[PDB]
Amino acid sequence: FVLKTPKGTRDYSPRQMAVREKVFDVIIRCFKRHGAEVIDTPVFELKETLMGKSKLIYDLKDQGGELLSLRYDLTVPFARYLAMNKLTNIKRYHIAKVYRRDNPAMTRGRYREFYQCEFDIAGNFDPMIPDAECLKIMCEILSSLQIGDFLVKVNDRRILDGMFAICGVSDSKFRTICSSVDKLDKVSWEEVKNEMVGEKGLAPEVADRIGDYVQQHGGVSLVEQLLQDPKLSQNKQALEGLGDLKLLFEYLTLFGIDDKISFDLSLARGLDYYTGVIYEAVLLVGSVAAGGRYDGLVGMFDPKGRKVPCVGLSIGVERIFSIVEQRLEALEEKIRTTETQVLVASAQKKLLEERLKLVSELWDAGIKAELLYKKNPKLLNQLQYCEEAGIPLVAIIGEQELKDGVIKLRSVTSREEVDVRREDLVEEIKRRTG
Amino acid sequence: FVLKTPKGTRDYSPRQMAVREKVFDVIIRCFKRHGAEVIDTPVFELKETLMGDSKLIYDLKDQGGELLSLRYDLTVPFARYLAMNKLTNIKRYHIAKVYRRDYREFYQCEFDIAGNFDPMIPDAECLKIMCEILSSLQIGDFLVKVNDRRILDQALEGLGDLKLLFEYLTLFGIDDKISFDLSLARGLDYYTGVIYEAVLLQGSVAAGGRYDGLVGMFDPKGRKVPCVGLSIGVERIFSIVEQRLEALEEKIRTTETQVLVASAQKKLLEERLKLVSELWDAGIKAELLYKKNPKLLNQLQYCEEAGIPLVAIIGEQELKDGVIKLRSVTSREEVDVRREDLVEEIKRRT
Repeated sequence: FVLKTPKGTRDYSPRQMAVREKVFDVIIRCFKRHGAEVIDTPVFELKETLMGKSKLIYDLKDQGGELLSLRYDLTVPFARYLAMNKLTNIKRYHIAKVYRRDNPAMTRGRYREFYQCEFDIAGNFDPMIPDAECLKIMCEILSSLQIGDFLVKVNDRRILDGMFAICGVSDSKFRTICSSVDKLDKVSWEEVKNEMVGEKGLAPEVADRIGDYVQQHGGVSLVEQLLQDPKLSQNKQALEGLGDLKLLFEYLTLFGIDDKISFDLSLARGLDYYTGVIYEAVLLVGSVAAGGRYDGLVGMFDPKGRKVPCVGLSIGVERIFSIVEQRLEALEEKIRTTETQVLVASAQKKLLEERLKLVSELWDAGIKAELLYKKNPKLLNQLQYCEEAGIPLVAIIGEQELKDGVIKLRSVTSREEVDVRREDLVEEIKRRTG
Repeated sequence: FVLKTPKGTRDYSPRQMAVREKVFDVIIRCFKRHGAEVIDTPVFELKETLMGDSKLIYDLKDQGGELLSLRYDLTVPFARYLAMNKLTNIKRYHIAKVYRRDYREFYQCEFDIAGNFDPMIPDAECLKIMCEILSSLQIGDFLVKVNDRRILDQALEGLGDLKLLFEYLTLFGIDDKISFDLSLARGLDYYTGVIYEAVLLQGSVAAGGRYDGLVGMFDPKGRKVPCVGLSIGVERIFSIVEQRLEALEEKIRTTETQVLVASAQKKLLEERLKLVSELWDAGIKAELLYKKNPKLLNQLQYCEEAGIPLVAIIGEQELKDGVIKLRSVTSREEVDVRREDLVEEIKRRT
């Protein structure tokens, strides 16, 4: 019986907390920029609410009332929220931990407790306006996160099942064909099609016709060239898809997001989910944020069953955390876990009480101060503390300096002091910091 | 139907979120003012980590791996974190959900100082932080009653200790707003020195105290580490501040959007898109209604219902002049300004 955290969970040390807080600040400043409200659901949904998904869900003991299960997702508690509250229209974000009892990776990548960050627009609006604002938010966040260059892959589910019908897939086999052509973004088309024909039983006569399609990506001229596609310009589903994507491109150009977006027919994920557009943000390589339009979901909890057409995105914050805390281990620079603005110290031997008097004045004024919990602390150790915690300023109290009603304001990094009268001290600390 | 959020647990509408964020804002703005790091633990530990009244604990099924258990306290994960990392010194707060089956899922706000420190300094600071938080927390007075475990017991050292705390508090200007009362007993199974709680004058608002053995439990060497803590019953405070907020008539905003880019004319959606992107790329946080051709009245009513005080009206006459029309939803007066002046002209009126 050892001291540790359950297999796959993890303590967040104060440094990690600082990183995650600084990422969350960017993200939430954007969500608030677009006027999104915030909601919060319980950490466990009433067991039978989470039925219809993979049974990797933590179950709880009876031991009293009913049975329960911890949430493996954030969008299902959202659908429950809208059905329960009888809401026809909301723009929200939701940032909270999720729990999936998978085998925790040892490489790593995958945990059992981790953070999920979802943003959603729910309601029946005019066509592709909210779907486009989602991409806008995605690129504001990714750009403002300073994590290098990113690209946004977009597609439509209708263009999918439509093109897959046109090439020739069995609807009893179409699923794993999407689960396979999805892998093209990470392996070659040849290692896709050889694995495909090698494990699928469908004629390469068909897989080749798929290959002429899925191997294509480009800008608006691609949705327009595929509008000219005679074999495709005859499918209702697909025509709808390419249309929505066309108008979406127009709105994106208006938003200035024209360049960082590519129409990539290889993208094919979450079909138990997406009924319209599908996003995936990538770096320059790996996934960072994804999402799309999913209308038939939220209506799966209404008494009647009226459709709640929803679009949304989800930021992969658990990865961005690592990208940051490893851009920080790269530059070998420290991260400030605290906001402390000055440390109050004294080199003389019986000045602890006066130190307290000063610190309480600096707190009451508002500036974030601190002192060391020893009656007669030695000044060199006291300055080492500031050098470690990144504290920028030290306010030193001396007896003959007390006689003059002043304070020595030694900078920890410049090592240069200055006598400042007790009157001006507050505004002076306020001057040398933020 | 019968879609039920589990018993004892309720959701959080944006109206309630608006309250919890402000309360948490003065709280965190205070714990940051004293230079306190923050840590976060998993929501569940091992069941055996949460042993010795003790069966109000939430458990998990056998799974096929370990027996896990939802946390019923924040100082127990604190203790296993201190013992795990062999940390002999840390000042730390923590605001997260706890799960005690008796509400049932509720927020705990713990703040504890730990380390070998000269007599009664961290205790006095815990009191100063309690008074800062509660004072800036809008409510009335506090008269936080303090006491000692070692006097209820040897009982001399506690008299000396509380004797040493009072002058520190007088230096903090805190003396007058505390008290000395000995009927204060609960809780007492885990505390070891000072014990205290505040009470609101018009109850369980804030409580805590020094406890030193609670951490040395998990230490294999038994090397006990001292500690002095405080917890703020934020679930009461949420209700009291949202209760004062209804008796004060003022609406509680759930959004911060300062402009709604609008148009009364038709076919001007795309121009409104150019505008909302120019405003979003800038600092200001505008919004736009999701319809190609909305009517101005619907948008203005949306603004007077959401709290958005400014409306960016785009008209063709306005468009071709390089100028955008601006109507304050409150005063209904109009000012038409250059597109270049628009961003700073919104930052100015907000």
